[PDB]
Amino acid sequence: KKYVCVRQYDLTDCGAACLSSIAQYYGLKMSLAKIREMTGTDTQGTNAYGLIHAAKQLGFSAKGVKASKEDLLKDFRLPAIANVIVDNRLAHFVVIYSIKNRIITVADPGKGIVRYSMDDFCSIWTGGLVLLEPGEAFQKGDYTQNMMVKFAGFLKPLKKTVLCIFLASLLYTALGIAGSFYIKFLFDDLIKFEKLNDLHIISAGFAVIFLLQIFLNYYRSILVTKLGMSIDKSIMMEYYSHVLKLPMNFFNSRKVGEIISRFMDASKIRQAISGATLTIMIDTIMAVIGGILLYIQNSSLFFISFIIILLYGIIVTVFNKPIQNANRQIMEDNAKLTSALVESVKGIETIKSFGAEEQTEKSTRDKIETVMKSSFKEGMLYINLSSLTGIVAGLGGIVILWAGAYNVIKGNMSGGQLLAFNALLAYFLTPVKNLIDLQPLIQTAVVASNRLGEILELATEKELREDSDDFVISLKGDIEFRNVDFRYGLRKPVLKNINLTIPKGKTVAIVGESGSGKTTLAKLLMNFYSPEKGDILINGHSIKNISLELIRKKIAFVSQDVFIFSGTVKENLCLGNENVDMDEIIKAAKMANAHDFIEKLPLKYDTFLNESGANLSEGQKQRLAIARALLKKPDILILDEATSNLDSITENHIKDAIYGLEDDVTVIIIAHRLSTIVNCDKIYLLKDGEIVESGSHTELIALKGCYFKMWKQTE
Amino acid sequence: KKYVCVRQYDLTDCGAACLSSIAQYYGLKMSLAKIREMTGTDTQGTNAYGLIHAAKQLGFSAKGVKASKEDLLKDFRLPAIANVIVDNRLAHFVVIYSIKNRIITVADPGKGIVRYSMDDFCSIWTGGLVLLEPGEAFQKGDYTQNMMVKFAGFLKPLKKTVLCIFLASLLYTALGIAGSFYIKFLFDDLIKFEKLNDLHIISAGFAVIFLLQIFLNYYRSILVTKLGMSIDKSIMMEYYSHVLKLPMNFFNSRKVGEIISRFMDASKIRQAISGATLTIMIDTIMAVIGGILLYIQNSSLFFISFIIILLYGIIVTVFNKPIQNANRQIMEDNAKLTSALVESVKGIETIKSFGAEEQTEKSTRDKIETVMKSSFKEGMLYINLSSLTGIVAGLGGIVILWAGAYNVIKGNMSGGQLLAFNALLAYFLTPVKNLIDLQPLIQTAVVASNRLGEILELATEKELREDSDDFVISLKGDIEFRNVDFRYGLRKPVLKNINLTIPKGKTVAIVGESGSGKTTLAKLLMNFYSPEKGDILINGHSIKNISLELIRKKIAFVSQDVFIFSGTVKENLCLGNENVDMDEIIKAAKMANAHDFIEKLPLKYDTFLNESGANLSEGQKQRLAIARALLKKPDILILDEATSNLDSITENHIKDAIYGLEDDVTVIIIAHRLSTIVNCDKIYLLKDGEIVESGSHTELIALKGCYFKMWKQTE
Amino acid sequence: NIGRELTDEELMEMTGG
Amino acid sequence: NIGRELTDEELMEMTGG
Ligand SMILES: Nc1ncnc2c1ncn2[C@@H]1O[C@H](COP(=O)(O)OP(=O)(O)OP(=O)(O)O)[C@@H](O)[C@H]1O
Ligand SMILES: Nc1ncnc2c1ncn2[C@@H]1O[C@H](COP(=O)(O)OP(=O)(O)OP(=O)(O)O)[C@@H](O)[C@H]1O
Ligand SMILES: [Mg+2]
Ligand SMILES: [Mg+2]
Repeated sequence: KKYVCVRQYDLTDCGAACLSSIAQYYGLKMSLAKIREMTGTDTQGTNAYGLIHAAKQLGFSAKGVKASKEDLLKDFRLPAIANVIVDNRLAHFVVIYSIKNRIITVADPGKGIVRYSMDDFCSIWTGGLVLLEPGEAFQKGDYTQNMMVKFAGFLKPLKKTVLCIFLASLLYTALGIAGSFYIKFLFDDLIKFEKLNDLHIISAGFAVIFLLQIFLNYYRSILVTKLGMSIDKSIMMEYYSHVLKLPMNFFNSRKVGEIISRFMDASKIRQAISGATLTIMIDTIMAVIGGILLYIQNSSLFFISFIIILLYGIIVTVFNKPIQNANRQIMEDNAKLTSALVESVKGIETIKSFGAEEQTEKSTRDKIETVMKSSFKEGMLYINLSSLTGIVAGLGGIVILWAGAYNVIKGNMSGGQLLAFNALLAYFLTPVKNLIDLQPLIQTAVVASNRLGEILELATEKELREDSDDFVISLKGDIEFRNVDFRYGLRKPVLKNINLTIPKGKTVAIVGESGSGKTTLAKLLMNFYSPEKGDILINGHSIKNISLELIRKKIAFVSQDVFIFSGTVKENLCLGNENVDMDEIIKAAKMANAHDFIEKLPLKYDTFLNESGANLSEGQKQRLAIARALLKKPDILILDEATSNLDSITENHIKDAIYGLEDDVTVIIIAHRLSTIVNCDKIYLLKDGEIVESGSHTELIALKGCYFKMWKQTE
Repeated sequence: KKYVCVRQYDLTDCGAACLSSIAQYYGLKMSLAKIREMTGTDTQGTNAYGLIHAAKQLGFSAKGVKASKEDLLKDFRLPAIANVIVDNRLAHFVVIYSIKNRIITVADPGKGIVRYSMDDFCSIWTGGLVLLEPGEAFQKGDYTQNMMVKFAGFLKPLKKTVLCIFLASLLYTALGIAGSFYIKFLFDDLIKFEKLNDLHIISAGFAVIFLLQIFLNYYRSILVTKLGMSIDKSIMMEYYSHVLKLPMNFFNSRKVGEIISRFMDASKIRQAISGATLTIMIDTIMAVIGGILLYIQNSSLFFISFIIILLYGIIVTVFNKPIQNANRQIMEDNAKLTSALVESVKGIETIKSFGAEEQTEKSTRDKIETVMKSSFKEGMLYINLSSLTGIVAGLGGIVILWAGAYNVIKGNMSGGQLLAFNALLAYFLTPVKNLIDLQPLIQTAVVASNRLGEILELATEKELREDSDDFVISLKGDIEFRNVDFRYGLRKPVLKNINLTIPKGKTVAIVGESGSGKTTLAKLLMNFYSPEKGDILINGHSIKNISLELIRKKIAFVSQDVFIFSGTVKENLCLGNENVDMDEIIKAAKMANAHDFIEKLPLKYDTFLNESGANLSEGQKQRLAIARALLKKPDILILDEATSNLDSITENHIKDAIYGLEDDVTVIIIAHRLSTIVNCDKIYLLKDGEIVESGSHTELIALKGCYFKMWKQTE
Repeated sequence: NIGRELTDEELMEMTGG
Repeated sequence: NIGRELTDEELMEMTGG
């Protein structure tokens, strides 16, 4: 039956598109983001295990088969997912749809459906297959609708303005159509009857008509621009406000570029909606009016003008696609050249050391040759389109004049009628040209709209959790992990089953090495992720029930890689909390040892902060972050080592801060050196996903365990 | 005398542009590239020490004075160069010209000339002054030239295509003139006298005339496109070929982006040097011909057309500048929005931890507001221009008809001549419109041409030296450094004049740590940078007077960081040397021990590297580089061992290989650890640019010097 | 469905994208 | 000639953009 293949919206989603296409091949449509998150795509790529996982949960009875050299037997159920290494650069996934008569058909997500033979295809793909089959517990359902239906919801409140564009738009042409008739009047009332005074009057009349038309054009355009600005701003702002309320896995899956490009995508939809909702409503009416009027003027040459438009439309449609393919090829080759230029400039040290300037010059010349060949090939395509448009545009005018003259000789129409007709043909040709030219806009706009709406429909962070807020006013209690297990993604679970206990208001240290998720536990306690197995108990109550906002406002966390935002210290230090007095700020600065590098600043009141400023030092950034954490005044704080800038002297001030806080608060320090943890009440050592033992320095040393070996390694 | 200000080409070029503006103020116009050289501008910015040193070198008596707050003393000569902290992020350099009635004039290279009052200027600028005076060594001269004259030399050999284009374009306009008279012929004879047999023949004749016109347009367009591609390719290849041969200081000074952008700038001037010259050659003459045709057709109506063109030119030249002023502001504000948005996506961990998403949402909204305000402000001026042009067009169109009707009724011309003139107005209006519209293209293209050509006029790296290669063709000999002091530019010297000797065919190691040199001395030996005081002596001859090509082809170099180029190992190994047999390559792979890595690869040597050897490990890359060094079979070898991935597994292999050279070739090793240098014959330690001691390991240990402490710290 | 079975380790090592 | 004399190192600190 019908073949289906879903394109790429981003560049890392090769694996997800194949599964979506296979689902749609069996009547299952799902938003690409909702399958993307389920299969757990990472930044680097997609592991086949994730595909099998999402398949067996979705309903498909998948199997991971080591595809042999011979895969021609008619035994397994087609279609199936295959993995390839495209031109030996990076891995990629395609799907095999039909196998018969020494022909393979693959629905490449990159391109359309493409056909290969035995040898050329068999050379490229290195085994591997994923069998999919819609067995039991499968249902054909579609969770995705039309995104534009949602987006018109932004247009609806701004209704009154639209009609003001529409109401003016009629009164525009209603004058313009009159303005065309002047050429007829002159050749009827003035040339033959030499009515001088009437000529003077009609001149001023048509002049004031034209100035009225221009004024109305101005009034229309101002409203169009204002409406476009309003729609565009609303779309961007709604999207950006929604993005912030998602769990962290969304942000870890994608990069920063694929979140920013959504803003240009939204800007595209402004033009799409404005152009469509204006043209479809006004230009078709103008075309109808023009057609009726010219049918009144003359029937036959109306059919001439109709065939002119038909040929123009056919010419545009036949050339729409090859231009797009040529443009895509040019855009690929240009980047493939830019890569070589950048590499050569970077490695000119080696190039000059070995004296191989000709070797790079010839290769760059060959690649420039390819770029120029592609550019000229596409330029010839524009040349052909322009010539084929010009033939119609000119021959149509010539035959229009010829038919008009022939009808004049027969005695059916007058010369003034001919000239008015020829002048008014603009009002029936141009609107149709605009209607035809707008088809690519809708074609790209629907894809852009789907791409942006997939993110919007995705579940927000708040909605997932279940809340019980009024029962627990106070965070205070013992921290415990009960049989908690965790994995970042399809990756092997970094954190295993652990059992840990933390009493009230005690100093706790966490020591780990070689990246065993030492900071992972801090984020899990911050409830950025959810443990699928196990739970976190505070005051004998599981974290999942406590309100998320109170937690996030009453947990203190300092990033191992501190981040500061551009602006002024006064507001940047109190990020998150408004209505803050200077007294507690300065006391926090005193206790966090922050005031002593404020005098050297230009103005204490307004110290303008720059991103990646040369003045700023990482020690000062971490001190600022610690100041914010103490300003949050919680009972639960998490901190990481300075690792630089005289850690020994900062140790004294940190110990003054924690000891001088004078409350029964809980603090968790994560570090890789044992020097400061000697006085810690309780220390936890983490190795390869397991807490080896719980205790303090004295008995860990007496235990004759591995901690003894690390301590001797230190000294 | 008028005030002239030089505009900045690059972002980090504020220091040199001001000096160039001063030079032109004193009538010494010289290329900005040669200023940027002697000023020693780096990627970060410009040191005032460089400005003063350069000014003294030219002849300007320069005095650096801290500008006092009170600056109303007319005791020093003007103008003067001073810094301004326009924003906390970026310092800047500007020129103050004169003070009149407590109003200062400042030529900002970024934005033309701006005037300030005492209240707002003193606030922005920080105390700085550089008094520049012609000290009887200055001379009024001119070194700069007309660059487009040079670039036309590429167009001159393409005489055939240009002449064919000119002839075809002339025939195009001639056919247009012939075909325009259809209305006059129709309304004079054909309609009045009713000659159907004549009507059909005339219609067919004008149809074939128009078809020939379109074919000529197609033929002209193909040649124009081909000529444009040819000139573009020639310019880009010549530019790249010249750039590849410069001393490294140019590449250390600038970024890679500032070298790449010139490629786009080349296609920026292809369109000027083709279209502008074609329009000047063709449309001016064609407009002249149309002028005589209309003049003999009618005089007063020609005067009407002239006033229409005059009004059009006035409006365009009035609105040319403010639209650019709005466009540049929009670009700046859009970039400011994008940077502050990327800063928001990156710091997700903080923004979600502190519960401050409202704070960032409000700021982003107030910034998008500014973006839309700027865009709307530009839109108003654009629509003003659009409506004002239409008013002129329409009023001219109606007035032409009015005047023609007056003329025909009074009995000066006939009916047909009026419509013939309306048809023929295209060939006199469109060329002149193209002439007027072309001005901004030339205005920006001249700056682009200067920016591209200032690089080309610079002297390449080959001819700086003077060599006597025929006398000595052999690298072999003793290396000597005597009183050699080299500096990167105008910063603190990295080396100091030293006495060093390297014997023939002997094993020498150079150890450098704690930020000391270990590569600067190597590149100095490589003749990358010209030593300023002292010389480097080989076999009783200074290296400076030997063919540079042989020296670089007889010294093998392994950098601290390695670079691998996109391709295959087979061609990557023999980079810069063809006519190479596989036998010696396999031998080198024996001594380089790369063979252990080739078996597991799918192809032995035809294996394509994905992207600069991304799949490889750095230790493997270093081994591959070693092989490249060995393939040269150079007299002198320079190695830098891997930091930590040697693992004492390839270290023994490297020792075996260097022992198995089995020839008296000079060997240099640089490392940051003393483990293996025990076998080395002589070892030299460079401390803060000083060779304090020189000798072998045993004597240095016996000396109980700093090397002894380093050895004990190592072991 | 008679092809040779593939272990999960290769599935993890199969990094497509 | 009016103003405070600047040392060479302070001139070296003088940086532009
Ligand atoms: N995007 C990611 N960011 C961080 N860790 C990741 C990511 N994706 C997977 N991981 C894995 O999560 C585990 C824990 O990462 P975490 O950030 O806790 O490191 P860590 O224990 O603090 O290590 P280090 O001290 O070396 O930074 C690691 O095994 C790491 O490979
Ligand atoms: N053109 C240049 N070449 C080398 N160093 C430069 C140059 N311009 C500025 N520098 C600076 O000079 C300093 C010393 O450079 P040097 O060549 O001695 O490096 P190094 O101490 O050997 O370091 P590494 O071992 O990492 O190569 C560095 O701080 C570097 O940034
Ligand atoms: Mg970490
Ligand atoms: Mg070095």
